[PDB]
Amino acid sequence: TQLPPAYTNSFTRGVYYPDKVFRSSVLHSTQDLFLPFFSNVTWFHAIHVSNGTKRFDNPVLPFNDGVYFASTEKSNIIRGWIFGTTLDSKTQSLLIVNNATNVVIKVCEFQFCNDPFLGVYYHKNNKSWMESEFRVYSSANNCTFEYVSQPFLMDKNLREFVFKNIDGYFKIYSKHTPINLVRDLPQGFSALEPLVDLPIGINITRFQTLLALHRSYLTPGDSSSGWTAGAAAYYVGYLQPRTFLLKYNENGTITDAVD
Amino acid sequence: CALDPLSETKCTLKSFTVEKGIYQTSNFRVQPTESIVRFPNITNLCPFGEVFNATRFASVYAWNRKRISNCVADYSVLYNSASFSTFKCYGVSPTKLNDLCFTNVYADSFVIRGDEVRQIAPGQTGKIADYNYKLPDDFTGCVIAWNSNNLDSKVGGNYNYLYRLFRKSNLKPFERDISTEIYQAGSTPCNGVEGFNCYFPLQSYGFQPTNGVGYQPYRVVVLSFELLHAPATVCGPKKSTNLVKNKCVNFNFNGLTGTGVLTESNKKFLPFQQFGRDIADTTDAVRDPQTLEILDITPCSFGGVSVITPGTNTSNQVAVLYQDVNCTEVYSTGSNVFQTRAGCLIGAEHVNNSYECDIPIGAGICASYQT
Amino acid sequence: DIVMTQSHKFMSTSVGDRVSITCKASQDVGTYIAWYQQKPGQSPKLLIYWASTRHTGVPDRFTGSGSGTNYTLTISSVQAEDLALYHCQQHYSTPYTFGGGTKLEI
Amino acid sequence: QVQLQQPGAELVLPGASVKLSCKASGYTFTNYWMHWVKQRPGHGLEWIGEIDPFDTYIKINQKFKGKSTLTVDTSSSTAYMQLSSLTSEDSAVYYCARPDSSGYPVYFDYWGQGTTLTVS
Ligand SMILES: *[C@@H]1O[C@H](CO)[C@@H](O)[C@H](O)[C@H]1NC(C)=O
Ligand SMILES: *[C@@H]1O[C@H](CO)[C@@H](O)[C@H](O)[C@H]1NC(C)=O
Ligand SMILES: *[C@@H]1O[C@H](CO)[C@@H](O)[C@H](O)[C@H]1NC(C)=O
Ligand SMILES: *[C@@H]1O[C@H](CO)[C@@H](O)[C@H](O)[C@H]1NC(C)=O
Ligand SMILES: *[C@@H]1O[C@H](CO)[C@@H](O)[C@H](O)[C@H]1NC(C)=O
Ligand SMILES: *[C@@H]1O[C@H](CO)[C@@H](O)[C@H](O)[C@H]1NC(C)=O
Ligand SMILES: *[C@@H]1O[C@H](CO)[C@@H](O)[C@H](O)[C@H]1NC(C)=O
Ligand SMILES: *[C@@H]1O[C@H](CO)[C@@H](O)[C@H](O)[C@H]1NC(C)=O
Ligand SMILES: *[C@@H]1O[C@H](CO)[C@@H](O)[C@H](O)[C@H]1NC(C)=O
Ligand SMILES: *[C@@H]1O[C@H](CO)[C@@H](O)[C@H](O)[C@H]1NC(C)=O
Repeated sequence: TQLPPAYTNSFTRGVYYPDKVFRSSVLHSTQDLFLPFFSNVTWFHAIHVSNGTKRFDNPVLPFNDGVYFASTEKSNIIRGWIFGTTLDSKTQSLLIVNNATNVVIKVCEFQFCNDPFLGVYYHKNNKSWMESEFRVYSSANNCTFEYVSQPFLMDKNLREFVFKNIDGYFKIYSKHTPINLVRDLPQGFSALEPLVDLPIGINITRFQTLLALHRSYLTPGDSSSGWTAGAAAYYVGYLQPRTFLLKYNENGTITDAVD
Repeated sequence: CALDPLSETKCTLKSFTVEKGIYQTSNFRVQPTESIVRFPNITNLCPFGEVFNATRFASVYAWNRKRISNCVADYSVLYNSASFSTFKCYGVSPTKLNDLCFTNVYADSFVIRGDEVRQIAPGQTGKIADYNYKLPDDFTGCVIAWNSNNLDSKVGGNYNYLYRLFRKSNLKPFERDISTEIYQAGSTPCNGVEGFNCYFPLQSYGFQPTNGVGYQPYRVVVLSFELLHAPATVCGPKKSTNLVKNKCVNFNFNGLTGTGVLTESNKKFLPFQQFGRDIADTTDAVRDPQTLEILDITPCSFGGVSVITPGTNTSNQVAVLYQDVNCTEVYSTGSNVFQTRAGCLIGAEHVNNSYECDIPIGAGICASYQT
Repeated sequence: DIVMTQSHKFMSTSVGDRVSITCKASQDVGTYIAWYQQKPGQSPKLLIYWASTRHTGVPDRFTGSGSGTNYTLTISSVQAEDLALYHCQQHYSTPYTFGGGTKLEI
Repeated sequence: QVQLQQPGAELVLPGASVKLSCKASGYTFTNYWMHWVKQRPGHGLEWIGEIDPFDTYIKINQKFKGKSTLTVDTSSSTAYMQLSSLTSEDSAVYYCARPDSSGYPVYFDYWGQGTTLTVS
């Protein structure tokens, strides 16, 4: 059953540092792929469980130039994203998977599953959640990239991500901020610091969000009673070529912007 | 023109008499004393310690493949080791190998005898050469062999390693025969008798302390270097020099490729930010690639050289003004040097009393000819 | 380190006789040895870089055979040009040492 | 045709220093280490030491420590070798030996002309 989407006001969010240069108390004008101000943002409902029938709606969106991704999750339900063009073993595809240990980004000829996700069970004796299995791809071939870094997604709050593919390079930006809004993206300005840069060098024109599914969700029955995944929601915007007047303070942090 | 400042002034005005006043003649500039280059704490050296330093090596009947790439490797380091004996390099020499780049640098490991060390030459024939491993005629790279009688040598006898004594077919370069099908000694068909008709191709090494050089187990490697029409992922590492401050140097900070005077700065970068700019859109500061400090960059001090002279009829003494220059960085120096906001004044002595202005220097300073 | 010292004082055979050229070794270091033919008034010339195989520009009369304890070189046929100094140098460790050499006389 | 040229016939007064050079031609200067040897009729040949080109890795034999010094100039394929406080017993013939291989050990396959040192 498909869950209908919605719309929301971006309200100047999604501004990132265009490069590594430091600038102090100056107004610098740059032409870069940016999220337009007040451009409305798709608001997706990943899982809506109410009866308790499980709703699996994690659609695979097109990667039109850059993409602005945000979500408000406190259980670390979201674990990664899928990137590629054909999404099969014919061509290499970029994957992101995260669990308690670290963040792993693999670029191989992944033969994707029908509905990839992550499985976890509750350890009754140790009283903690640790992974059970990985259900993502049928097989992986021609592995060229294997990136590992500390978990940035792990640990009320808003997480904003931006993905751009230019010059055979993959760029990810992020920012963590506590917020007090649920339905609509909070108003306010906070720049997106760059997280990692990767020389993947593959074409990416299609993406999907990944999730962590509790062991109760995998029961044969169509209803789940041990997992409350109603908070599974995220916002997706699309980047466009824009000119921005970025404001730098004396410390070098971007504190304001103009479209 | 170049004899002395007065003559340079005469050349500039194209006159043999120069009137009283200050004239701009030359243009001072400071040249870099040395070139400074720094690269961060990252090496990613190729895993040579694993391939060379180990407990047990792969035998010759299945010569192993290493597939080393996407890392920088200092081959002269092992070329400067204290254990290696044979370094007969084919094609690319190691000193030029460090300079040159290859996409992949394959490594091999097999157990061969001392007399069979020559068999690793390109196109060389022999028992091991024509059965276990053969090198192509067009090989480029190095093969390293050395004596090790204490690690992989047994007093009673080392029978762990073994070779392909017999092989019906003909070996080709970069081929292996891991299957252990039984050999056909004679024209009679072989049906697993292990007698006269059937011989065992894999014959055991016999290693003893009293065995000669041609019977001793040596640790050998084949550094296979090949071109696969791909971007080069293996290259020689690059060195970073020491750091100097408050001196005009040529810096290459991971591609900043600029020149100027590096100094300590109180400004602080963001952790991801590397360098800084300003209104003029010029490189202003760079953080240290090795450690975590901020080095403000100021360009080389330079400015016009103005010759302060009275009329040639009055005298021939001159004073030289180095505009916007500190007298630490500066007629040759040492003749009544003086510092003012205009710049370094050489050849004129500061006087406490004040007269009317004659030759305007700048910032309220005026020069004149006086007793 | 390893010291090279031949046993026989000098080589004294006529034309065509078969003679042996010894080169004792301090201890057993394999067949890591070389041979130089240093004519009186001429620089040493390579004869035997290895016992098994011979290098370029060497007559086939000279034979290679490594005992393991000491090094001996036997020549099947001797000509006028064969009268020179026989220096033997071992190549096993960083310090290299040469032999005492012997001058062939009829 | 490899040209290993040595002028030779140099004499230096006792207590002073000497400098000798060895030009290399007919092969590539870059792809071969340098090894120095000494010729003496008193007790046969002996090994002076080794020096690698375009660097300063010093390794001299245990017999001739201290007095012997080696320097390498890339240009003109010359090798610089110096002694200090020459003695009367240092009357011998010095050589520069081109090695077979680029790595130790080497057996000095090809030898150049002889440079004679004598107290004058
Ligand atoms: C943009 O999204 C907002 C949601 O607040 C909606 O009201 C508006 O109609 C949308 N505009 C367009 C052009 O779709
Ligand atoms: C999941 O965690 C295990 C250990 O807890 C780790 O070995 C594995 O690499 C992780 N999987 C990822 C990060 O995709
Ligand atoms: C594997 O990937 C490399 C580049 O990542 C490519 O050159 C090669 O053709 C690929 N192999 C295939 C598609 O079989
Ligand atoms: C995208 O595909 C084109 C071929 O259509 C190729 O030339 C280009 O390099 C690709 N870009 C990336 C980042 O892989
Ligand atoms: C800038 O840096 C100062 C220095 O500690 C810090 O106190 C301040 O919070 C930073 N941010 C702003 C906006 O001033
Ligand atoms: C590395 O090599 C040295 C030199 O023989 C040896 O002492 C050391 O034990 C080796 N380390 C290993 C094998 O881990
Ligand atoms: C970089 O390497 C040097 C070399 O020892 C070290 O002293 C320095 O601490 C390293 N950098 C940092 C930030 O630790
Ligand atoms: C030099 O000439 C100037 C006018 O050009 C004159 O004022 C000055 O008095 C002269 N000096 C002498 C010493 O005569
Ligand atoms: C010139 O350099 C000296 C260095 O000792 C410094 O003390 C002085 O302040 C400098 N002058 C100016 C005008 O900056
Ligand atoms: C000039 O004045 C300064 C301070 O005003 C003093 O230190 C110096 O001694 C004086 N020199 C003369 C020659 O009057």
